[PDB]
Amino acid sequence: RQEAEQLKNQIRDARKACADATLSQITNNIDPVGRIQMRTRRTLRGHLAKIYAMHWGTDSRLLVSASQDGKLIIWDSYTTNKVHAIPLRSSWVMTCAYAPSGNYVACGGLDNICSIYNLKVRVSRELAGHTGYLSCCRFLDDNQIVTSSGDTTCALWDIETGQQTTTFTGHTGDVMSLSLAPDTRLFVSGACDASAKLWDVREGMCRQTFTGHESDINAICFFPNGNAFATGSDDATCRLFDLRADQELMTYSHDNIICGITSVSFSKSGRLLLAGYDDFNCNVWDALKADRAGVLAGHDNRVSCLGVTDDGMAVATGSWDSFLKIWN
Amino acid sequence: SAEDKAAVERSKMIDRNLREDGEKARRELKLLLLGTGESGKSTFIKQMRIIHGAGYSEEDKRGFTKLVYQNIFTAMQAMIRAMETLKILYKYEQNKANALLIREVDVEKVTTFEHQYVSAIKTLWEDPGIQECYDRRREYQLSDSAKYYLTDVDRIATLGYLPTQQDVLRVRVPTTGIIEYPFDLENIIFRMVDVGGQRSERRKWIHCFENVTSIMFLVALSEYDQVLVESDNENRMEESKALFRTIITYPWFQNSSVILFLNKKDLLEDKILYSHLVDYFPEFDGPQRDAQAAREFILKMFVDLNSDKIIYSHFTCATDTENIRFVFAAVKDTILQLNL
Amino acid sequence: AQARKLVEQLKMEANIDRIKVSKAAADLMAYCEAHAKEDPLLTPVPASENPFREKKFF
Ligand SMILES: Nc1nc2c(ncn2[C@@H]2O[C@H](COP(=O)(O)OP(=O)(O)O)[C@@H](O)[C@H]2O)c(=O)[nH]1
Repeated sequence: RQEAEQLKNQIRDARKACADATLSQITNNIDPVGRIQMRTRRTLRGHLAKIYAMHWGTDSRLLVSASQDGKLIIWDSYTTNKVHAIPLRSSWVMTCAYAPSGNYVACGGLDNICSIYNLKVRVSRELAGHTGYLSCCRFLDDNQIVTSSGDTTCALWDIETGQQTTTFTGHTGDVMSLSLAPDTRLFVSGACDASAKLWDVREGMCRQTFTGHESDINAICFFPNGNAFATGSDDATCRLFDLRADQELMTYSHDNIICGITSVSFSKSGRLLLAGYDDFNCNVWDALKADRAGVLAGHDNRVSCLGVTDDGMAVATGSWDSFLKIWN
Repeated sequence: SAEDKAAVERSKMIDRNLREDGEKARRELKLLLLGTGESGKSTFIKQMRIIHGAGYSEEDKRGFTKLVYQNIFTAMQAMIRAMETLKILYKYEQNKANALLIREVDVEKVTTFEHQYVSAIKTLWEDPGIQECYDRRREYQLSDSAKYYLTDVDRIATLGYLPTQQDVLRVRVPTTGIIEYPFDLENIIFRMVDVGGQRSERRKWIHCFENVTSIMFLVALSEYDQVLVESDNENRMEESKALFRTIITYPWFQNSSVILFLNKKDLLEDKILYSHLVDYFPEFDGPQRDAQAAREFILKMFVDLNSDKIIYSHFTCATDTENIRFVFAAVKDTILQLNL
Repeated sequence: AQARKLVEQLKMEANIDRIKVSKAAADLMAYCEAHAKEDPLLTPVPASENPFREKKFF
């Protein structure tokens, strides 16, 4: 493995040759965003145990949430009407997803299965093949879904045949999260090997690997233009990585916040990076300048999940306290 | 608007269903089984299905058939590996080839038990070298049901073989996801949970189990004479005990009732006649060849931990349905008294 | 075997075209600036344009 040193070094030196200035340098002159003060506009009541995941529909109105109460609930956020409640075979749920079409949702967890439900409500496919927990899943369309697993792999599935079309191998620790590129050609994963990986969906190869300072990555999200992404980790730090410059640009952290991060998302413009914390709050960061701009303090237990609507109008938080809140 | 009104009604119907499910959920008690591999967790679950559930029909039994074949292959593969590890010679020259055949079986793809494989298994099992290796099983990892299945290989290989209830109780059911087995008893739903198959990072899912009703920790009494060479010759019981201590000191299990099952009491009775406890735990001051003194000592050692928490302890033989009937009747009463 | 596999993987990761951080940063800043007006979380919209404040829903 002499050749594998020569290449590891080559990568380091190449990245350093690109590091001609820092993001903060570049953004030093722009105005701060000022104090971001969002208010709770909705409280979604009905889960009877910890919420582990949520995902907005593409209409910026319906959303699905998943709880250890053994239910998926689909809510109309505008009215708070419940539209569906789906009883799960396995209550040990870690993820859910809303298909872009609105026609299906998915979920799974310690059952190691990604279950698909047809909303137009019975289980329509159980995608079996992972050998560890299902941590995250996202539909590309009604026919394909990508998953991440505790087994250290991600996979692309053909929903009709129930087979893994592509298996994405390379992580050496449990994969906790994934995020699809806006155009679906690439996705990123974050794992307990403290790395984030960029994958080509159709070729099935890892294109680029990013390190997060030896802390587990629990959450990951693309920047809106698809040329960067952010991670949230156990070490209380969010990080921004650029794909074309192939390296970290910024960290977001305060010495007096020491708890884990569960969830990250950008606002529609990318200017704000929102993250959910074990200390029961969401912190809102200035993605360009790294200053903390604001806090969402509305939960009595961990914020386990969050999502920003496609129209940018709201953020949802989900919590171990059994509630979701909608903010803006 | 009519459509708006109908969506409101649909929401309220869902609220009704969620209320009803919530009422039912409050009649559920989660019993989390913990303990090292081979301690008896999966056997205990199967006994709950026999005692308080649907039991095992003939059709159910047929679903375990290939798993019994797989247990035979796994057991013989472990002995073949130990012949190498321990440098024990085979008596019979054909057994080089028989061992190679068995060594290369892909266990997960086994669906049949064809004659050449059965013959290889039997010829290996009767080899005096394999019998030496079996006699030295203290020194490696071999299923406590290996001898059972290998003794009964002819029955298992017979055309039309249908697993017995004992065969089902002893067989390894492979899974790397969560095991949940719920059963109804006196208007309560007991949800038995077993995470022993999972091979992922426990740190990322242990909080799924905050404030479970009860922890049921299993320790194999028969491991008292086994050590972990890689862990500075840590006694296997000491490792089980350290795991137990981590569990009973975990902040989110402080409200959980803790049940300790010191299992494999039958195997302790067998082993104590020839393997002396004082050789492994020199503080032991009881007589040799005395199972009662041994198990009492192991219990006291196990709960000697440094909380005013009560540990509800029982000796068990998890393969004995009558025994588990008796012990679980007392356990159920403990759990219900504490939770009602 | 797995070593050869890692060397190929590292070969693949190394042989990519990289841009200056200065350019990558400029590009991110420009995107934010171009879309600031459309971001309701950054620049709050009128109550009458906010579905979560409109009386017609809740
Ligand atoms: N003789 C005997 N065998 C037992 C006893 N408890 C479990 N076994 C068997 O020992 C093996 C390991 O036990 P198992 O229940 O699979 O342990 P697990 O790994 O914790 O699920 C199986 O073949 C069990 O049937 C017991 O008390 N006595």
